[PDB]
Amino acid sequence: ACGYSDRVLQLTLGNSTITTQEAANSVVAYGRWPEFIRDDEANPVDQPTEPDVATCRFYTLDTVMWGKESKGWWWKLPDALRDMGLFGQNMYYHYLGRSGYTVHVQCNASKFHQGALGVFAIPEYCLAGDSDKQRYTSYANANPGERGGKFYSQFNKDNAVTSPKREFCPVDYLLGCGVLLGNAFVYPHQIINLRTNNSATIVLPYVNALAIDSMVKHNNWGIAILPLSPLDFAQDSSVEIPITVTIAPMCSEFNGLRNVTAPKFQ
Amino acid sequence: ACGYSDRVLQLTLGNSTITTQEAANSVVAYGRWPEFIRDDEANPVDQPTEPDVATCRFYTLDTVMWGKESKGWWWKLPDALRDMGLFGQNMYYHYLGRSGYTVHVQCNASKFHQGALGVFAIPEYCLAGDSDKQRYTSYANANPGERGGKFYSQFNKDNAVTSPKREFCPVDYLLGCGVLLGNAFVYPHQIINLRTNNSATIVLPYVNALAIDSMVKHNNWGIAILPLSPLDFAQDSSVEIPITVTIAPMCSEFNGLRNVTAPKFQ
Amino acid sequence: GAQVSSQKVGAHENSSTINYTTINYYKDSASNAASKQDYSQDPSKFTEPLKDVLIKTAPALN
Amino acid sequence: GAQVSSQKVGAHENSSTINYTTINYYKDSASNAASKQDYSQDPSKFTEPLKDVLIKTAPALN
Amino acid sequence: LFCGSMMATGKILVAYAPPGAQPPTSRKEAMLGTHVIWDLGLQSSCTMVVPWISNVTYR
Amino acid sequence: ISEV
Amino acid sequence: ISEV
Amino acid sequence: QDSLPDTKASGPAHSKEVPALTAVETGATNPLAPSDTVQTRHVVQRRSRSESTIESFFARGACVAIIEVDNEQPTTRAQKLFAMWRITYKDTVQLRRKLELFTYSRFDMELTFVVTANFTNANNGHALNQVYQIMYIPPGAPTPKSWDDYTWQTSSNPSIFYTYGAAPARISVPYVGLANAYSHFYDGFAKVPLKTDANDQIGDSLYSAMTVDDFGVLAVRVVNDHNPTKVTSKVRIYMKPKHVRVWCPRPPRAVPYYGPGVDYRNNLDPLSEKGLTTY
Ligand SMILES: CCOC(=O)c1ccc(OCCCC2CCN(c3ccc(C)nn3)CC2)cc1
Ligand SMILES: *C(=O)CCCCCCCCCCCCC
Ligand SMILES: *C(=O)CCCCCCCCCCCCC
Repeated sequence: ACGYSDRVLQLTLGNSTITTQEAANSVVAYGRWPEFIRDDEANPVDQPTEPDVATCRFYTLDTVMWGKESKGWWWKLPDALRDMGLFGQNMYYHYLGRSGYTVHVQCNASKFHQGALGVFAIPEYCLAGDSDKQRYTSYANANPGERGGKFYSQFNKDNAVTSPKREFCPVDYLLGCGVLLGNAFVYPHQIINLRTNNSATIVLPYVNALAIDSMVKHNNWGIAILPLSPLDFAQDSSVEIPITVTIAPMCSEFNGLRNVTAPKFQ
Repeated sequence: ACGYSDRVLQLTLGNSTITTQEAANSVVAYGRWPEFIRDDEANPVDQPTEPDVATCRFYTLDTVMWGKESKGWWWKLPDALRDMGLFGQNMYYHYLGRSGYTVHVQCNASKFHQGALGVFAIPEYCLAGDSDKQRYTSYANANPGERGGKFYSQFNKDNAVTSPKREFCPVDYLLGCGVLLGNAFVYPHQIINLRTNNSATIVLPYVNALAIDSMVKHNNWGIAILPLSPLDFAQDSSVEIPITVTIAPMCSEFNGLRNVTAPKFQ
Repeated sequence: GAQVSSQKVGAHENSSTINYTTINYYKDSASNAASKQDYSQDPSKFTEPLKDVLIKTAPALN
Repeated sequence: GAQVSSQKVGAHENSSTINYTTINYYKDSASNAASKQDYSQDPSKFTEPLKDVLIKTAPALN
Repeated sequence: LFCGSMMATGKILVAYAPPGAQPPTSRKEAMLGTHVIWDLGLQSSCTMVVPWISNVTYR
Repeated sequence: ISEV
Repeated sequence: ISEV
Repeated sequence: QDSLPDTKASGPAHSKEVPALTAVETGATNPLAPSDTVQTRHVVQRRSRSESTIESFFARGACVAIIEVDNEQPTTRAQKLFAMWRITYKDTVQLRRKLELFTYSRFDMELTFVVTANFTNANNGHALNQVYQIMYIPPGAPTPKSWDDYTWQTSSNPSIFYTYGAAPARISVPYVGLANAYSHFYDGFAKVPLKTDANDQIGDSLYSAMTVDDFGVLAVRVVNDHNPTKVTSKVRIYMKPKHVRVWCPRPPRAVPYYGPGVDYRNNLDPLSEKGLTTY
């Protein structure tokens, strides 16, 4: 009744509120809302830390620019949030941590702009690398933090055997992992088609083979954003519009407290 | 029944346990156990952060040495705990914070050692300063953190008008604040008399004119430790034994989340 | 709205219970005089702040 | 003709409901003091003067 | 209130930081406090509530 | 009296 | 009156 | 009834109960009565603690301020045609020490104003009776620059108009604190210095000081236009805390006060000389 719509939403977590007047409904990955570890599925015996509103809230990452040449962007979770306020502190002070996420991708333009972004949430997003060398991508390179990583139109093998770059080389039509992009739609996803919507909203459960795990050693979800259809505007052959990613941890809980983990990121 | 005693205690908070075989019972300041802000006494309207086991646990500060010349030691709360794990992070990420404390002071020696420490928990422990200049002690000096401050047998006025030290000059028999030490016993306290006990245990409620306040701007409790009777052993005119202070935050809650407070301590 | 209470009579004339009458003339309670009939309390929170308060005929340390 | 009402007690002595008494001495109501017990009202005539007042969780423009 | 043309679109972040830290110079810092991400569209205006968060009962 |  |  | 406990008749003892022995290390005061260590008779105790109740202890008008104001010809140099006073119990020592036996307090306040005046010089004719205006200026309100500028219009600020010779003026004030209790002591600051600051003056505060104006000022003037002859007047303010409640006891001030904070400077030696075995 009154005037409610699929397109107009308000999301509120902690002291953060998002409004959107042009959404295309919202996805709940695998039909599962985030929930806490139940006693009959519990494994670490120690009383957990549940930081609630201080960590379960909307952290906005650094904005990226979408242009005619952009091949795609990718992020890993929890890694993208490792430095985000009290969530980051809790993550590094505890051996174990589990958390679900609300993912909100933002990209507005105009009635005369054109293009379509595929937004995918992938469980265990294992990416391919640089070299002849198998499974060689270094920790610091596998983990870009907030910055994220990028996609490529083709595979350039890291040639310098003497001092190997040890990076990922994710080719766009192979979803950076040896499969075809068109089938990535079997993963929880939405599409931001500029004529249709400003944003994407995907709610993610904790997905893993275990009830809880090391957040520093292992990423649970990967967020891959690719231009399914390239950006275009009027005749201006150098158009550029912003894409902003905002993420909230949900039902976050931590186990195994001790001194802080300080990973070497250099 | 069985064999239970005033002298033998176990305290367990979070993943920390203290045992003591020689205690002299324990004090609950003003007869009040720590409790959370009740709805009918609440003032900030925002849903609080309650970190529980991650912050409400036993943080051990750096040990001090008690010798024949020691005039006394003092600490302020929350200041002494400002850098202690996740408690410190919560304290600095929020405009507001309230917390009670279990204070456990430790000092063992031998059946042939001698001496007595007065351990006092003072609400609003305002200390006196350096100078001719009234109310001039600087923030960095008023706040020693974990390190604590010391007492003096007499008042030496900071003479260098040109570049003032801006420090406290706390004279021991005046409780560092213009009153006589013998009357400090009206404050919640215990005595560690070496022939009688290893330690002191004082449980502290949140005491203030407000239900909650800025932990960075204001210290609620002061812990003052003074040699009521000097340390002595056999004939060795240079005896020295350790005093170790261990403190746990209790029923900690925080309000007003935003970016972190970084105080200039130089 | 008259208020009536008993005075604690110290020195007594060669003449029982004696009373006095009070009426508040102002709306703000601040304007009121002091009742001076005040309740007393236990020193305990100050004199015995112990977790396990022990009885005086028993050993303080056991 | 005495008038009796309850004071809103702010700071309380260590001693419940407290009263005050009022009597009008003059025939003209103008001569009277102020009761100060006053009723409050809706901001609505100012904050929402709409013909079709709409509910806050719905679109203002529909 | 956005008084631009209807063909104009945009997303804005408005925020409130309770006292005690460095006043926000970047969206990054501002994000951490109380905030509303306003999306421009048919509903012209956006409201951010500054919740009463204080130490003292009255300022 | 009129006690209100 | 209120006689106490 | 508020009388103290009656002394009980107590006889000889040969037992395993030892009230006389204790351990002050626990933090407790030993609850003994004379009957615990000596043989006592029965006394029906009639004494009472009525005069030591918090209300009774503070129920007295204490001098907290002497405001001096002059009535004379407005010349063009620094005069006293009007005066201002920051409201505090701290310009005086006697009440300050009583209130400071406690960390926190709550009370309504009674202010009573005694106003005396006199002639300065041998003679320039005389003066007709003076009326004094005492205006309270709450923190934020416009402060007077001149003895008769617009601020004295007092349209919202409370003013008392006192007539010389009349019974001393009196008003009552509510509990006006920003907190749930008045803090007699504040171990803190109104500002924190931050690493990101430009000068380090920006984050600097006075130790133990809360708000800058805290409670505001009383502005005093003689409403009368000046006579040829000058009249000097003094307003003595007496304050009484009524309907009092206090929290957290503190040791009494033992050495002389050195301004608004707990600072000490000299006469740090309160105790007399007395021989250990000399009665
Ligand atoms: C640390 C300083 O002293 C105090 O803590 C302290 C001192 C005084 C006290 O009283 C409140 C002070 C403000 C009051 C004092 C005087 N007031 C008025 C009001 C009207 C008039 C005509 N005259 N005086 C109204 C406001 C409350 C606390
Ligand atoms: C209760 O007070 C009713 C009985 C009143 C008896 C006469 C009181 C005379 C004084 C009235 C003072 C009025 C102040 C405005
Ligand atoms: C109602 O007011 C009847 C009770 C009166 C009690 C005594 C009032 C004393 C004051 C009377 C004032 C008369 C003024 C002409």
